[PDB]
Amino acid sequence: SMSNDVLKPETPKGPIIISSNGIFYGPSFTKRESLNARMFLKYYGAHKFLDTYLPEDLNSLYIYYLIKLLGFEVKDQALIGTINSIVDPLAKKQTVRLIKDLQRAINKVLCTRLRLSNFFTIDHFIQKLHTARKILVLTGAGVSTSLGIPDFRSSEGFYSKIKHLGLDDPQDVFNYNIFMHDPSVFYNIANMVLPPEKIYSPLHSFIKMLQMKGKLLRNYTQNIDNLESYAGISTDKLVQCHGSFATATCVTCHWNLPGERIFNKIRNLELPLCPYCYKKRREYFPEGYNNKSMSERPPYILNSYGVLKPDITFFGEALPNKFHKSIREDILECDLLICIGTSLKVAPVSEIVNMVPSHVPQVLINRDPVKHAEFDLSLLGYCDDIAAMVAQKCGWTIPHKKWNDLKNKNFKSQEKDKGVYVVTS
Amino acid sequence: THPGKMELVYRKSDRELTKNILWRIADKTTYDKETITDLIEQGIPKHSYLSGNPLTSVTNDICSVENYETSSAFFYQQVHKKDRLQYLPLYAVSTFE
Ligand SMILES: Nc1ncnc2c1ncn2[C@@H]1O[C@H](COP(=O)(O)OP(=O)(O)OC[C@H]2O[C@@H](O)[C@H](O)[C@@H]2O)[C@@H](O)[C@H]1O
Ligand SMILES: [Zn+2]
Repeated sequence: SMSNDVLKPETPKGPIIISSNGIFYGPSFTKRESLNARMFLKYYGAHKFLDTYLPEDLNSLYIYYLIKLLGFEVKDQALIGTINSIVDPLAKKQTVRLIKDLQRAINKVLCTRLRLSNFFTIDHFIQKLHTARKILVLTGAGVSTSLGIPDFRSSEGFYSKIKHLGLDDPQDVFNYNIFMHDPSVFYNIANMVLPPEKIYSPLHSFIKMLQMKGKLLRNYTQNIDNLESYAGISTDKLVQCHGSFATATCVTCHWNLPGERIFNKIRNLELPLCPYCYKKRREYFPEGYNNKSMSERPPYILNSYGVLKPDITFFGEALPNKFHKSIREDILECDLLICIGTSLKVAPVSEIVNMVPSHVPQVLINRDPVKHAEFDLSLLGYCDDIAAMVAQKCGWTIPHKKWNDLKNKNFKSQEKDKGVYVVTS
Repeated sequence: THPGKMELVYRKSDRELTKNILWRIADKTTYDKETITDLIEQGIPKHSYLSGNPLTSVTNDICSVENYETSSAFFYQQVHKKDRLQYLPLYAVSTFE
């Protein structure tokens, strides 16, 4: 039952259009031929692509045209003019400069998603919602901004706020290596990332709604605020890929305790200290340097000795096992993918978008386009607006307080390109 | 760059290729089919295709459910304006417009 017909190419006729031969004109290529090539490549593999599209006997000049055939232009000036005029024909150097660039080209296509020609529009997305029994939703920081929590990377964002306390890379604040060397860096800003209580946006309730209708396969969040659980999302449906403040752990003795136990300490910018390591720690740090003379601290002891750390995932640290267990049973079995409120810059979570089956429609809901991903449909704007709008068109009811006011609210969808819409009010 | 670890996503093999090509090439002024194909195919990572499996990933299982932690797909799919090649985006829709 392969649904990949949309991605299946039409086997072209014979080797390429070349075999002095056509120095200026050349065996020109059209977008349909190029796109069909890319499809052929991705459909049959590189081997078959190479065998068919090339003559049974040849020269090094096809190497340049396979590049043009795949819709690439070789930007090397000295190389261009040589080819324009000339017509083994090619030099040894250039012939290598070619083969390389072909491999890059092939790899770029093999590693690039091809958008579905039959899913470009808002109605498509709506109709799909009705038919979809397995929906995989990936949420970022954006879904929470409407609650006052700023996102990480917006101009109004977290990284900007602390960039004004000074640091070269404000992301180092969440760096694991640095935490081990200097836990003070993280704990200085830690209060800023403490989760608020018992609140959620309309968008959370949208995911809640999908779960009630039985359409929700899983919700993967990069968010540590734990708002998902409050909106009603169940433990089996939810994965916090980046960890949570639920618990904390001593980085020396590996003890585990309820996260709330360190919340006051964090509010006061004090180092949370493990009770059981506090003995040896006091020998290495007699003076009480824990706050925001190291002579007694041996080379094998770092500042993080005997320090608790929240179970959220730092850069360079390992994601929760639950993530790995879930992706392995999820990606293949999913018929739809929606990305909401994430720049998609942080791996492995971002690679979900690259590891999913080719026929699965991909939809983006965000205030910005994601340029490094190929999304079948991208609705640009506030995700609460966009949630209300879509819920209307399905004749659906979002289980949120702000629904009764929103259900009548009217939104404008302006198409700026194919598969691209700007949703406002 | 540790595998399966949270990382902000956003080379001896290169010279190995230049060496490996110049070797099979220099003694000949007429290149072959099986020669050049095999010369290309060794610069392309292991991959599957849609006929061999419909469940093939959008990156052709170069990044798949099994290898995603080691995924090089992010590297290949990014070719910057600084790079040698220029990439032409091609998208066609089936529309009643
Ligand atoms: N109300 C909103 N509606 C839609 N999109 C929004 C909204 N608010 C913000 N956005 C968009 O969400 C994106 C913000 O996501 P990021 O700030 O990049 O953070 P995120 O992708 O969610 O997570 C990345 C990860 O990096 C780590 O440092 C951190 O732990 C975080 O989990 C931006 O593109 C921004 O345009
Ligand atoms: Zn301890």
